[PDB]
Amino acid sequence: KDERAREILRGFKLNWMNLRDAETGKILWQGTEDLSVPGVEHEARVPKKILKCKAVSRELNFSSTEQMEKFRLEQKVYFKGQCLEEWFFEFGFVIPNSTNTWQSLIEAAPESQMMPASVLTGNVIIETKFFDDDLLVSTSRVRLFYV
Amino acid sequence: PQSKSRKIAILGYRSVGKSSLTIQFVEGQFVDSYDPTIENTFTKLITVNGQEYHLQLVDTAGQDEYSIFPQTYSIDINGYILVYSVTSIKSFEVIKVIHGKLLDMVIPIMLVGNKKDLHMERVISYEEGKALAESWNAAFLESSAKENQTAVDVFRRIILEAEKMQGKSSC
Ligand SMILES: Nc1nc2c(ncn2[C@@H]2O[C@H](COP(=O)(O)OP(=O)(O)O)[C@@H](O)[C@H]2O)c(=O)[nH]1
Ligand SMILES: *C/C=C(\C)CC/C=C(\C)CCC=C(C)C
Ligand SMILES: [Mg+2]
Repeated sequence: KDERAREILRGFKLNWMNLRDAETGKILWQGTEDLSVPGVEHEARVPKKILKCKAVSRELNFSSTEQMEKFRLEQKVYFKGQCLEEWFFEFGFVIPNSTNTWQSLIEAAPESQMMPASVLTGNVIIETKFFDDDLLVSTSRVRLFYV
Repeated sequence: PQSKSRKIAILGYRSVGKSSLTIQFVEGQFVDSYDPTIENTFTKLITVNGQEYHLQLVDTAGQDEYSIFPQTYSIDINGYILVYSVTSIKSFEVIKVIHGKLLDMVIPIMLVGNKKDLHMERVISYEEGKALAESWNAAFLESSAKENQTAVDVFRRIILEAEKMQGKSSC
């Protein structure tokens, strides 16, 4: 299982990613940096106005040389090093040697309950755990600036 | 999450003790008087089974049997506390009507019989409240706004029930 996890990791890459206003499909942020790479503290600068969207559609384009039965993500959002909230997403079956566009909807909390950009910026780390079912493949971290 | 945010609406007939229960919980005092007409939001941290919750408590200005159910008592609510007074048959009749209108609009619900300290004025037994709650598949407690632990117990219970079954603040 440790060996299989390494094989999946070696063959897995994020090609590109979008964040869109869910209503309009207008792209607010995009990148081609592979934010899935473990062991580096990646950074991303997202427009602060994203916090004003009712809902955000995220597109993750990924390739995987290895087959996966139940590909899924756990994302823990840390604020000043402490757990703020957790996001869960499931993709499911992944065909070996395929490239896939995964669309996920992220709904905002009520407007009065949103964290202010001035507080969040540079203080957020998202830790993403990549799973095939119960097998932990990899973990990455991205520090967020809301600009 | 270190702190889980929840919004709770407190509903019931005027004078049942909605404000007094909420203030006993939030401030740890029995308030001398609090404007019967005012609808306000209270904020309070509470730990339940080791998890901190950040509570947004909507202390409503009370409905009677003829009141339209406000849409704002329904939006983004994690749990409802429905309060009557054990000293008022009218309040008990009204809470049944409020519950029906609530279900029409929409659900963690609990039923609370308040003023249990007023033994000489009691007209509703524990058992009658309990039977109503069972018919709703809801939790039931009696309380007194003069007794801190019974107010704390009410708010811990609705959290317990809510957790037995979406929106992000950083995105
Ligand atoms: N003895 C006693 N009096 C209460 C209790 N709860 C509320 N009261 C009193 O009943 C009256 C109405 O209480 P209030 O909290 O304003 O009711 P609300 O209209 O539902 O918000 C006030 O005079 C309170 O002091 C209780 O548990 N015991
Ligand atoms: C509105 C979305 C926000 C603020 C964060 C979106 C997430 C990232 C950027 C990090 C995603 C990282 C991976 C999928 C590895
Ligand atoms: Mg009141």
